[PDB]
Amino acid sequence: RATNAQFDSPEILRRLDVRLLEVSPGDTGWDVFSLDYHVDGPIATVFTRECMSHYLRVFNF
Amino acid sequence: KSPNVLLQNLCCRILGRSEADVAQQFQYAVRVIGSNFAPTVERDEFLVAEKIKKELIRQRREADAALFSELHRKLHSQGVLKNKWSILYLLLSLSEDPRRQPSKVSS
Amino acid sequence: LVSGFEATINKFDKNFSAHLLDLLARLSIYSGMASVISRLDFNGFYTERLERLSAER
Amino acid sequence: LECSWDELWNKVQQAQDLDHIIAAHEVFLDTIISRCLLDSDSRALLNQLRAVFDQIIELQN
Amino acid sequence: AAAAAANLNAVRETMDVLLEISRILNTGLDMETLSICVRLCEQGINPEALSSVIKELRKATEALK
Repeated sequence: RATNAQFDSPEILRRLDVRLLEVSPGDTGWDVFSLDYHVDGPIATVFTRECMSHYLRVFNF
Repeated sequence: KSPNVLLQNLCCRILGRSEADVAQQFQYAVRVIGSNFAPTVERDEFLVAEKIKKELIRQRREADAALFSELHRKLHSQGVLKNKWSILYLLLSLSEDPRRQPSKVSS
Repeated sequence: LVSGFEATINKFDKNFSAHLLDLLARLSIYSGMASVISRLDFNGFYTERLERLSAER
Repeated sequence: LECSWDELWNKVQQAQDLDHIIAAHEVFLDTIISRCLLDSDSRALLNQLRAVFDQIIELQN
Repeated sequence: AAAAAANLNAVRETMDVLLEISRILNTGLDMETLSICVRLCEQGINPEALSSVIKELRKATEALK
């Protein structure tokens, strides 16, 4: 809301959700932070689960 | 060994001290272990295997994530340890993120 | 009196505060529907006392 | 992020069938993963990258 | 016998598998203390208490710091 991304349609705003990874004690928060961006429905067949996981690794780095 | 004196031997391993130079550490170890002596929860060894693989993927290593799949395999395949869940829970508690410690095979 | 007046207010305040913090804790485990907690505590004074209480083993 | 996107855009917008979108998305992924440092041969550069990522915060202190 | 020396080998194998897990997870334990933790864990133990014992025992030689 603070930045100018509140013009967006609710669908793309809805698909994103923050995803935790598991923590080992004394690990920094930068390693445990990845967005999920799930997609459900028929579009999940078009963009599969494996694609999303490789994108999450890209997101980490 | 009886479990109480085997608790004293562990305190001889960690510190340099002997079993007669100190007995307060063995007293404290019996104090901690002996109030909940049995496993206070049930085993969830599958879940934490799915968490240690998530540890090796988080540091972006995939050859070690498939090596750990065999390291978790051999423990179940041999079964000389009564609770395979307790040693992995222990190693999970005593681990802090090494930021990719290293890997090797040693032959 | 100050003990048929003030001590009764204090005892009621103790029990109400204890059950209020119990309510906030047992509502905090619940959950987008956590907005009731965030509305109820807007600025606050003594409605948060300890984040988690737990005993070992 | 721009050539892969342009290539992906052209191969998805032309499509007459859904497999032509899917087979383009996988190539978009498979050129990100190789132009970045997350392959098994670019792994050594990722290992060397830790030294850079260490000395930058070392310099702050 | 033969099956009792096959078991003496089959303990030696597990002790090295857990040793590999110990170094890739970077636990403070090495081979000697792991050989004590396995025998405790054989009889059945709460590891929730075991981890507290070891986080204290490693901190008691930091009192000679």
